[PDB]
Amino acid sequence: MRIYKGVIQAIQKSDEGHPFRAYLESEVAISEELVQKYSNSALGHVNSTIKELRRLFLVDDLVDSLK
Repeated sequence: MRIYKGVIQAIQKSDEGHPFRAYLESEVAISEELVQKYSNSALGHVNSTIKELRRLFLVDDLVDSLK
């Protein structure tokens, strides 16, 4: 569950456009490990954002993005 605590990286990173809901979209394919995938798939975060965004809203899993 730490993911939620790990997501803080988004909240604290007020230098990244302070994105919260948009960050949640990516938390889905990351859900497994926040820091590991985050540091490793530094790239995947790019398309996943474009591909998953429109998709996330259709399924509305922003709240459940955490788990």
